[PDB]
Amino acid sequence: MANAPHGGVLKDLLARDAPRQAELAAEAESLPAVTLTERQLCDLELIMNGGFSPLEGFMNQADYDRVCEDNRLADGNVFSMPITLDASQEVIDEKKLQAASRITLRDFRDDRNLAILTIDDIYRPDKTKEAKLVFGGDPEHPAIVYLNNTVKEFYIGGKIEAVNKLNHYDYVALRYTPAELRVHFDKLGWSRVVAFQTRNPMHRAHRELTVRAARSRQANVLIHPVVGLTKPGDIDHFTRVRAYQALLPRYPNGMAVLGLLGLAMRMGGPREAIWHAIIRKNHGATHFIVGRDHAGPGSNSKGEDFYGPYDAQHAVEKYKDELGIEVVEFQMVTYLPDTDEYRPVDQVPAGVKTLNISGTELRRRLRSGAHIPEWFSYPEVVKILRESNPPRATQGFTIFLTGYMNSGKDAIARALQVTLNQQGGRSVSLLLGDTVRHELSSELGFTREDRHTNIQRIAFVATELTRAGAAVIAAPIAPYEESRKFARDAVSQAGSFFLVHVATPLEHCEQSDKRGIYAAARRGEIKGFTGVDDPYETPEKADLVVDFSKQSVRSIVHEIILVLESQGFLERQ
Amino acid sequence: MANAPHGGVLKDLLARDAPRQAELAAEAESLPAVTLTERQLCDLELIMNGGFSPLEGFMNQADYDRVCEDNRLADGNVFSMPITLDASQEVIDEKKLQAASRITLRDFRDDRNLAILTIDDIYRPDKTKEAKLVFGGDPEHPAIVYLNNTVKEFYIGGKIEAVNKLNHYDYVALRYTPAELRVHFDKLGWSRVVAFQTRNPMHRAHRELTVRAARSRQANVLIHPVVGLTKPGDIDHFTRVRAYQALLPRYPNGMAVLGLLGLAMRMGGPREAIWHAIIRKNHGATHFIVGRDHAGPGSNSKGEDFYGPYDAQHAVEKYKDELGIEVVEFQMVTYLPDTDEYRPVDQVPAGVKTLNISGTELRRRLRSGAHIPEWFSYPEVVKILRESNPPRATQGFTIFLTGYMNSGKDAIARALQVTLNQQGGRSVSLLLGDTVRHELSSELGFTREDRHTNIQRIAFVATELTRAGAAVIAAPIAPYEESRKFARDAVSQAGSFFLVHVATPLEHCEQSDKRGIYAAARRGEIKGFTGVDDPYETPEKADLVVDFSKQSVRSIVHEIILVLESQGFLERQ
Amino acid sequence: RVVAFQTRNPMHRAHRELTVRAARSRQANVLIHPVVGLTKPGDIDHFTRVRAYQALLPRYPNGMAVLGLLGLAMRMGGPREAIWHAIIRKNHGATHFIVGRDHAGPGSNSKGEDFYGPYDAQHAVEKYKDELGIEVVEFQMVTYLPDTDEYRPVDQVPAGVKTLNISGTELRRRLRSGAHIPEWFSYPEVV
Ligand SMILES: Nc1ncnc2c1ncn2[C@@H]1O[C@H](COP(=O)(O)OS(=O)(=O)O)[C@@H](OP(=O)(O)O)[C@H]1O
Ligand SMILES: Nc1ncnc2c1ncn2[C@@H]1O[C@H](COP(=O)(O)OS(=O)(=O)O)[C@@H](OP(=O)(O)O)[C@H]1O
Repeated sequence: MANAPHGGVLKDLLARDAPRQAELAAEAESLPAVTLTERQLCDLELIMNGGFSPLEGFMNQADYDRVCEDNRLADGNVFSMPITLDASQEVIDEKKLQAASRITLRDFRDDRNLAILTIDDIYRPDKTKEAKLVFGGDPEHPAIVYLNNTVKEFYIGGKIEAVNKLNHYDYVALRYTPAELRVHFDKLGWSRVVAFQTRNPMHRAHRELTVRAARSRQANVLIHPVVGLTKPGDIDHFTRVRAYQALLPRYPNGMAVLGLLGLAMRMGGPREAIWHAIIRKNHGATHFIVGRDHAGPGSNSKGEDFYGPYDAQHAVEKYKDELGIEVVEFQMVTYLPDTDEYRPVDQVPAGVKTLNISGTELRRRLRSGAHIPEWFSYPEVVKILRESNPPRATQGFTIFLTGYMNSGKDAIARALQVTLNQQGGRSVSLLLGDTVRHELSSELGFTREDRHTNIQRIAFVATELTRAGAAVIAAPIAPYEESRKFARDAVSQAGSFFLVHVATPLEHCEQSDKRGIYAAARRGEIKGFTGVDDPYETPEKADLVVDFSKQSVRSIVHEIILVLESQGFLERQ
Repeated sequence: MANAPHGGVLKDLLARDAPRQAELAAEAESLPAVTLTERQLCDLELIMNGGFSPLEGFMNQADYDRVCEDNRLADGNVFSMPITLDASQEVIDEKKLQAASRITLRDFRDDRNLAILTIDDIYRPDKTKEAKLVFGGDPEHPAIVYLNNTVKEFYIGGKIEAVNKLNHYDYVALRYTPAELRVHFDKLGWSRVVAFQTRNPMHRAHRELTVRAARSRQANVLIHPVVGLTKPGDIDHFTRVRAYQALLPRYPNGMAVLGLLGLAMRMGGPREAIWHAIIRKNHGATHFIVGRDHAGPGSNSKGEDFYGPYDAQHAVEKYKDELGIEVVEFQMVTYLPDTDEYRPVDQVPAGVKTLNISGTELRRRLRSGAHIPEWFSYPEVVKILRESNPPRATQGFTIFLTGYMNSGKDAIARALQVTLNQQGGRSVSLLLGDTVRHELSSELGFTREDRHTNIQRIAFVATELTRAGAAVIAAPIAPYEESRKFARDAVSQAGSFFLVHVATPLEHCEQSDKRGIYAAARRGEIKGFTGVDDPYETPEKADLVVDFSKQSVRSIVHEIILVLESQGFLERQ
Repeated sequence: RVVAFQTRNPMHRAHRELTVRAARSRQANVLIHPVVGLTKPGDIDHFTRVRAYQALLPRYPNGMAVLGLLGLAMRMGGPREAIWHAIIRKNHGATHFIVGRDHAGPGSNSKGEDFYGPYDAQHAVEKYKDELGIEVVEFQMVTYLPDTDEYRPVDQVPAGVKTLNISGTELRRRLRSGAHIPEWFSYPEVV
């Protein structure tokens, strides 16, 4: 086999309870139901699949206490991370929860019944104690700011009975239970396996690092990246995974397996590192790389590191032998251009080439689109990591016109459309004031509130189109700063926004009115008409100001085109 | 200059009335304005800029009749096609229109004042005589059916005065007036110039007709394709011009010029031809190519060809000498594979290679994406002509789910999103029932009418996104066939639509309801709730039927993915 | 729904277009299930064959197929083997099974007699099909249309397109000689 489960027996509860599936499923229907948070879900998944072996439920007091203070569960097995389910008095009463109560753990994403937990105790934990003992104490620590702003007042210990495994629709082939991974290592004659934990990109150095370990420890590699619960439309998450997959064939043929790991990290440094060692051991890895600042939060508001570069490694080594897993401490190497190789911080003769790119500099570049050294990260991988920060020539954008009724914005807008359909870089969506009123706001009025709603409605549609990479041209009146500000923020989430104030003077608008709407509004036939009986909050930081009285349309369209051209949006075909 | 104008003087009314622009301008601010149609604006453009010399206003009765019988204008000059403005008695009176009346001719696209027509008469045309001798007759003919259905009872003759150029925002570099083209031919020393008339794609044999025709008449080439007024989002149009532009570099360097002619064709065969010949002569061409069925409407109901394959070429030679311009009747050649050349319907030895693709076959192919012979049409040109019939792997599409409240469609929808965001071919827009209700229909109700409006609202947004190439997933209840049919038609205009009926049985939906909405609706706390007090018109031709009681979501999402995959939409990366 | 394909041969473009069409029409995925007997440690021919199959795998729509080896000792018992085959794939979880002309066929005796007719396999698996609980997918192998750059049934071809179809005896012949092979016939990396 690979490495034995932590505690000697894999707590594969889904396998254990499979035979009763349908009955637990039936009863899971009636029981009082607690709907889990994202953290309790990620935990439940590893509890159920034996990832937290020997653990087999959410921690009760005898486990939790000896874990918070001794890094051990009651039975004596090493375990450095509190795994608990929390509730408030309201719900504990509200649902009659108490020792012996059987409850249903529900998935907040799709409402599935995942498990049935038979209660042990319902204690009120000392969070001040937990934060200091488990995460260091700093009020700024992520897991602490969480333990005090989300975790409820009480913990509910209790063994778990698995009914259904969580449903994930992204990358099922890359999701491996500890059993699947163990079977896999076994089919291929695998014995020693070095697991690599990460929550980041993965470049050349990472590739050279894992390979060297594998080769020196005469072993195979498990690339085990961490993911939390997937956000249906979180493209960043898909980009990340594709990055990893892209990197897979740069590894010696047959040496590695890529596997996603559903873990809700605390960023509890040393303590998480030990936890991690356990989880990989359960997953069948025999070796675990531990890095500098492993699972590290970084530094507080006033530059204090929450942990030192080496505490992780010092922790996992202290327990290493007991746990039965080998640690592989990495001494990351650099690049030697003249050489075309990589070597330890020492295997480099004085004066070779200190070629090493910065992470802050890499992000910086990925953002700017500034070429990245192929010696630093493979092409196909970088090609994918960039997609989450696309080139302006690809981004959709919204041109949001605003100004009095009949200020010429409609004509300007139509001409901008023909102009942009000629440059042909994207599809163009036109949302004229009236079209919007007819299609999406036919039953709204003109009160401050109603107009605001109408604009939020244009922003929403514009924001979806901007996200699809379209060029959206909107020409509502948008009399209020509050509205326009809203539209700008809504759309910015998906691409760029430009406010063009068609500042044509009112008098000009009225005089040229050939529909008598200003006339009717003047004589009360229309209530609170903008400019007449309702205000027009003149824009203050418009991206472009124009006057249909002073400039022709092609000239105006062209000023708009110039702004877009100057920001890289139009890099033509 | 090239060939002298028609009649002898270029009717550059715009140039003329230019020193009086502002004056005639302000005078049009008050005169009784009339908005012209597209056929009228296109006739107005060539009148105000001389394209129609000697003609200089819409033909009053004198001009109009001698043309219908003698093919001549009043003053004796040849002119085979009527240029008349029209109106109905309601408007003749409404504004008080009689000879000596000064009307303002308005542009519908932007309400710009273009010309001031000072009447000469207001007669009522024998739309029967005209349509018979002028357009050949047959009750089918496109111009006839326009004449009878669209042309008003009476025509308004009167010379014209130019007040504004007429704003086009596309391809200004390709838009030439007869003056502009004359100046260009003059700067280049161009004497003899051969013009080409087309309303079609222009492939390779064309580049062979033109070059061969010009090199033998020792001349240069004016590629003069036609265009009516531009519908701001008539992508096909930009595609066409782009095709023409890509073809330009396939010409012996400097041999040809590309010019767009804003002419409204009447598809009036032999007579339109002769009209064309004058238009080009006014534009400075010394020669004109006249083809088989030039300006032909093809066939009629029973299959009768309105004109003979040579009624056009032979019609122009009758007046050829008088007009001044010379005719270059083309004898289109074929392709010789073995040879790698093209030659007349006779210059081909018995048994070479009758390689000639069909037009009906080419459209057919362009549609299907079936490769097209480079000997037939250049690559870069065909690459563009296809963009108006994109590959399914590029088209956006809408997956429109429908079924009872809580039928599982929401969960299906979310998983379809994750699934589609993993395949990453397009951006994905999720329009869940509630999101839609909150963002676009927050103030609609649930009456037959209201729900219908809500769906039309989803269709609109979905149709814009489908057009931008997005994957749209909508999960409203959509209880009515009328609604769903509407959405299907709205979206089909921009891409594909799939109706997925989440046919989960009501009982199942109620039993599983964990929000008590079915409960409340049962006891009257909610009026006309679908399934309870309001009907659910079960779909009949759903693209896919699913049951959330019988199938898991991944299995359901996968059936949906299979349909998409099978229709070429997912051709992955 | 999963359509299994049984073979003991190479696998080219036509085979690729065939399996795909079935999958698409029956709204299903594909199981490429080639047959292998016990491996001869140094039988390079066997490694070549499998690599051929693997090479062909990415020419299949992303996500549509799975390649799986099947340890079967065939008898070349035509009709009867075909039924047997249907059973084995059904056990393997396939819901559909393609049955070809001369499925698991020995060919013809010393004096030109076919041991079975082109269609007996299909007639056998259909006779039992419903009882067994597996759907048969009879293939109507298509040809190639050069002018078109497509493939179509022995009928979907207008009179005079291009009867472009390479022979198996001619393919072996070529593979041997090293004489170029039409990319429209078999993918490059596979050949
Ligand atoms: N009280 C009042 N105030 C302002 N505008 C009014 C009002 N009542 C009607 N209209 C007519 O509706 C169009 C203005 O719509 P908008 O969508 O621009 O309004 S807003 O931006 O939400 O404030 C525009 O008409 P269209 O030309 O049909 O768009 C206005 O003339
Ligand atoms: N009379 C009536 N009929 C149907 N549904 C009703 C009704 N009244 C309210 N609701 C709640 O609104 C959601 C259903 O809205 P839909 O937009 O899907 O319905 S429709 O397609 O417009 O007919 C859905 O709620 P959410 O799922 O919370 O959005 C319904 O429970």
